[PDB]
Amino acid sequence: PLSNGRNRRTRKLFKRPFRGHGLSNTSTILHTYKVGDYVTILCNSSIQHGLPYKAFHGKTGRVWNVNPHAIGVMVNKKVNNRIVVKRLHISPEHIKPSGCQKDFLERKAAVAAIRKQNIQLKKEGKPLLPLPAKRLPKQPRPAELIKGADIKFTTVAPLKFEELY
Amino acid sequence: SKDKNRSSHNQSHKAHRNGFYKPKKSAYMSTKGMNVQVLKNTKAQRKFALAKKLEAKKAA
Amino acid sequence: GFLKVIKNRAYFKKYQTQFRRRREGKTDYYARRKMIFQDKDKFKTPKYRVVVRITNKTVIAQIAYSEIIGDKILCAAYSHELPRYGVKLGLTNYAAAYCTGLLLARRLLQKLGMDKQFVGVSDAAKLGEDYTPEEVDERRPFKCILDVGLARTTTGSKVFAVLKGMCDGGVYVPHSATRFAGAGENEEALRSRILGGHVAAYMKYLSGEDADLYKKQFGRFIAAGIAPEALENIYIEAHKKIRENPAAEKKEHKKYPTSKKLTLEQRKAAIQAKLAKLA
Amino acid sequence: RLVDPYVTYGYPTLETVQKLIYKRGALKINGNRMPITSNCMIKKALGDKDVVCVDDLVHEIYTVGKHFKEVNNKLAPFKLNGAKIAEKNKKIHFILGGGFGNRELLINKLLANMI
Amino acid sequence: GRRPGRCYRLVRGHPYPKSKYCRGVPDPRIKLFDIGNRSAPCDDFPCCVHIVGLERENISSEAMEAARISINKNMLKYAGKDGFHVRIRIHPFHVLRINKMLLQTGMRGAWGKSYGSCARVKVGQVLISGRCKEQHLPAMIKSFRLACYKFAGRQKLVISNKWGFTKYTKEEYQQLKKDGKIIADGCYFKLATTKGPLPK
RNA sequence: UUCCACCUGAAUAUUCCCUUAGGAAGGUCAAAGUAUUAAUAGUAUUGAUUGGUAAAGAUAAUGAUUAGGUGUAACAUCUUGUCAAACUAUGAAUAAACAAAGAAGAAUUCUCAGUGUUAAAUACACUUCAGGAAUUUAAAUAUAAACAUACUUUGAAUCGGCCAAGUCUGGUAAGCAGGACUGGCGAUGCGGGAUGAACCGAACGUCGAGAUAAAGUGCCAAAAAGAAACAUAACGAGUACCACAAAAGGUAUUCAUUCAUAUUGACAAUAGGACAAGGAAUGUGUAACAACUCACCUAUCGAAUGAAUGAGUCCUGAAAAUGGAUGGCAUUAUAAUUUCUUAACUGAUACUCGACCGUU
RNA sequence: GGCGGCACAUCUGUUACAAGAUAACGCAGGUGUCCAAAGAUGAACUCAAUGAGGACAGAAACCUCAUGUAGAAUAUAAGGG
RNA sequence: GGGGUGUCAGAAAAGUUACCACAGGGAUAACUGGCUUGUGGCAGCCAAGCGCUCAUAGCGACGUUGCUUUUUGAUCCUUCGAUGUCGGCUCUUCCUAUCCAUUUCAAGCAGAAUUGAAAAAAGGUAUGAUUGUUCACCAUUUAAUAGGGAACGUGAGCUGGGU
RNA sequence: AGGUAGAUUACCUGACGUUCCCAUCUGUGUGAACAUAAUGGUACUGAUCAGGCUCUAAGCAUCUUUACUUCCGUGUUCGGAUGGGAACGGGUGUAUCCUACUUGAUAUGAACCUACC
Repeated sequence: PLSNGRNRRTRKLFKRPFRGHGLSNTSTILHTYKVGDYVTILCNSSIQHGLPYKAFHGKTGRVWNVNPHAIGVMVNKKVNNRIVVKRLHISPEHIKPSGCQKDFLERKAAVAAIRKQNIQLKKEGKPLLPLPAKRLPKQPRPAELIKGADIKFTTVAPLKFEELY
Repeated sequence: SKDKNRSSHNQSHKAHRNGFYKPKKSAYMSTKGMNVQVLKNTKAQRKFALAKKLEAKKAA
Repeated sequence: GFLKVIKNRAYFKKYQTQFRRRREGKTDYYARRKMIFQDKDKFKTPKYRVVVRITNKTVIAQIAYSEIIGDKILCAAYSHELPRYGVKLGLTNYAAAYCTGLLLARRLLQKLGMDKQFVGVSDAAKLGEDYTPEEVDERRPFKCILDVGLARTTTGSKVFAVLKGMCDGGVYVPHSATRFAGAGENEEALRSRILGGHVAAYMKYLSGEDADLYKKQFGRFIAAGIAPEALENIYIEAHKKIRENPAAEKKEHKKYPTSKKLTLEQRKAAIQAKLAKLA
Repeated sequence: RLVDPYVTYGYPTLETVQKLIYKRGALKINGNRMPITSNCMIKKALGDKDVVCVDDLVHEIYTVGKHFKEVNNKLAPFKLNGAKIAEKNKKIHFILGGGFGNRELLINKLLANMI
Repeated sequence: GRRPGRCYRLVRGHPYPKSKYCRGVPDPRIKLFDIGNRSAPCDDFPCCVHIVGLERENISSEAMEAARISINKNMLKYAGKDGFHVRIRIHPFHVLRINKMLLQTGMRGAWGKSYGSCARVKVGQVLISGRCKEQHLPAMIKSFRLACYKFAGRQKLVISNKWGFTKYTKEEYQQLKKDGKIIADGCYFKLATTKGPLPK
């Protein structure tokens, strides 16, 4: 039976990282958040004012508003049998940019790099390059031939038991 | 006459019959609570564009 | 014998160092993060500061705006370049602090091209009054914030002498006239310190007390022939000469290598040589 | 692997794909599970996928062609007969002598008795 | 007035050590954990045997002391005072609780009171280890078999091929000693290394 | 608490109550009525994260704890053995929440306005990526999904639950009390476990023919023949859940490992001595010296012997009240147990094919 | 059932199972208050402890240097900062 | 905003009924039965010692493993539109962990009297003072005057001393 | 090469010693005035006679620490699954995931803007 306090069961969640106490980076207060960005809510217990609720810790939300001191973050909360939208205003101390679209934003740039050359190759009449191939799960490896010149064999067999003591 | 106090049994099965209802797209596009200046800037342009659209209707 | 040395590995394993510059005693990170925090709804708009640092021999003023990559200096002005404007000696006075602050304002305004509508005050008669740049037509002045670092802000401190020069130079810096050389008496007390009256009253006081004491403190002033009465007038012309040409100024520098590292080969050889000697 | 205790599987041969499609083949047309009777019905469903008869159906499935996802989805799951599933019982892996898990090329023997 | 051993034999519940929240714990029966020639250097006693517990169970402090006494008396009789060193490798860090019931009493509204101490051992965990000379090895094996009658569950006697409580088998310890990597430390060994500042 | 067929089909969470045998909000459920629908996921993969559980640690912080060196009992210091639900550096597996192209499927070029930020902006922010015009374009993990998806209204019943477990807490323990996740029973019949609410297989319209599942193949009872062994002189063994058995002991038996004597001659036994070879000579023994005998040495006799450890099986440990329960008969180089061989066989309302009835 | 207790409004650590939720008359404790400063801000300083020195002065009075990651303090229970 | 409901989403509220009544409940206690066996009872393993010497004739500490349902607990599964709730008298049957009689072995068994153990439950196991008593404790007698079960056997079998 | 402002916050710390300073920085002289305190020690201001003594910075060490990699070790633990074995206790096999401590090798900073050399 736990209590119903605001910060119940937070001995280890709100504890600072080992050898990571005190003031934080200045990149935390210097990062530029724009509407539509992806951020991660991380309750920094060193700052007690404006501490987001512990249920939002580690959740990835989107920026929906930018205020002089706080950033409007929008997250989905699971309720009895539905999902509701929660709109928080969190200072930049308790949020962090998310890399959830890091790989996707590279693939976006890779296809746009090829598309840029395509509109130029079309003017010159040469064939235009194809878009990068889509990602696939690890495919069955094809048949390959292994040269016997630099090969060595090691027999694998069950091992005789030896008492550790 | 003691009774069982609590159980989460069958609760996840119940919650997934009619599965987790997602919010609609219009739930993410709400504007209440936005920046005061940004709302002031947006309203000024919308008023300007609408007033310019309406004078064209009068012209034609 | 009894040691109980608290420096064992258990001490260092849980030890957490401070920030590198705080560890060096050069940055007040608690106050810095207050002056670096631009409004989050002013996306990437620079928040300019004035970094006024006084060394043992010069006054350093720099206009900076913070970035994640590092602080970027928009413009800077030093008191070691004052002799170009006629201030040969005493480059850490209250007077040299004013000139450096004034020079930085004019140098910055010229860079931005706004040096013609923002002129501030020019006559030395109104040097001791509190002046703040105001709007010209509809154009606001250049705004900056003072960064004093690890300096106590007393009434007569020179960090506000630089700040006073900027305001007279046309650059708007928020302030109050309670930590100037006046903040008491009136503008004549502030004007005397800005023009070096305090400096050119100890030279004559020392002369009337002891000749050797005079040569002790102002030895390079007799060598340059700078009479105490000449100090007041040279600061008038320095302000005039600064306001007519502040546009900065114009090789291979002899580099001195210091020690250089040892490679892994020499380091291994040194250990083996020491081991071989022991046998 | 997650559903191993409930399925058995392996790698089919060409004959297994041939006999499965020829005897138990069916296509989902207009929401109806219509068995394969002619090449005209195959062309009407999968003709746009460059599949017109029952042999491209076999070839595309066996070789895993560029149109596998659309061709395989139209193929309704095969309803098979019963057969002696396991040596011990279907409560253990085929490796331990049981019935479920990956049989590799030995899935063909089970399908021969099941088609 | 002690409950039968079958009541507190299974490992149940979280560990319940003596702490600031668990007060009124009676003192454990066993106080000595090293017996025999405690100060014998690592070179006098090469033999090593163990009692290995093959059951996951609680071992009471009373059974620890009873085993310690039997080994002590049997060994002084056989191997003498300066012929063996036996060390007990389990400590009673777990406290068992008793719900003592005395119709002028409650039925089930109560919690246990501190009852005794025991060790939560696991399968393959060494319980008791010893070391003696070559001639006294039969004395150990006989006396260690008799000690197992005081424990519960299954125990097994293992004759280690290593040195006297070291981690090195007998020939490796022999060659490491002759090179100089082994330094005597009264009752154990110190490993010479090639780390730290060099001597002068 | 009064007729039939057909279709769908629950519940024991959460909040409030003078509430605890009861109510209301809400969840699950049904029926009606819609929408071309930024309105699919109890799944996996790839990418960036979150957590502090299992584990791990213990001169790494807190606390507990055995011993040994070295230097100045004590204190330092280097080791050593063992620990923590209310200790922790580190830290999984399983998980949680993101992204993988919806101001409506991309992108680019030109043109471009209103407010505000700004020192000023042509930077920047929001404005259907204000707006407008051309060109290009259906691409951006796997799988599934149009009787899909999103629902709206109205309303019923229910909120005594119980069981299982490669889970946990209180308790000595309980067919005890209380929980986390899931599957069940309740609400559920069928084939099997002899019998059984929950175990195993599998869920049901009326039927025919076949391959099957669990599990079985001496008879009751449908169906099996062969192979090897450890058992079985006993109410021993014999279908999990399951309806019981322990520590310990055995010159009982089988297999395996290790050591020693093993032949040119061990052990067992026979004869002499016991002062190649003999102990103050072993025991019996004479009051004791004596005599027999023992260890031991010769002679005799010619195949293995002695000791230890481990793993199976068997026996003892093993005593309750009506007469009785591998289900019964009965078996005993099995008709028991363990493992196999044979493209052997039997069998559900489940699967396949076919005929008919109904719902969509 | 009564007597007892309050698990009746309530907070902390743990049971508790590394998202959220989360039982027992499970475990160890706490609340019905306190504060014109113990609220707001600015500046200066560094704490517990130890070592070495200084008349009375000693194991504990005060002064000085050095080491000192908080081992102090922060109204209170505990946990965080 | 304050005054306040602490049963804290917030009635204004003392007992006793053995003279009692009603609607119900095995959602729930008092008796049997069932799971458990802490407690009660019985039986083992090891061997420090006791036993003049002698661990084991007879014992057996420190530990440790079981069995029983003849004690008392723990629980609340059956029974609340009722299973007549103690003991004694009477009578039958069952268990053996055997008190006697029968057959054996061991002893710290000379005889006698005893003590430990095995086969064996077909036969026996009493009379009374006090107490409702089960129990208990006394006086005898006997080959012995053993321990228990059967809804704590047995009330359309009695009795009604207890409750 | 040096100085100012920084961002990463030990590869940056701590102890033991070493190497320059030409500019710069530091240490350095003084107390009349602004200002300061019990003390010109600090903070403040005025200055330039001396100095690389310290600081700072560069390098040294079988240096503690910290940071990467191997190894530890597929050993701990773990998700799924029997009419699998065991009287219990606990522990397989199968399809999978897979730490930690330790030890060993390497490293002891990289890098941004402005000014001066």
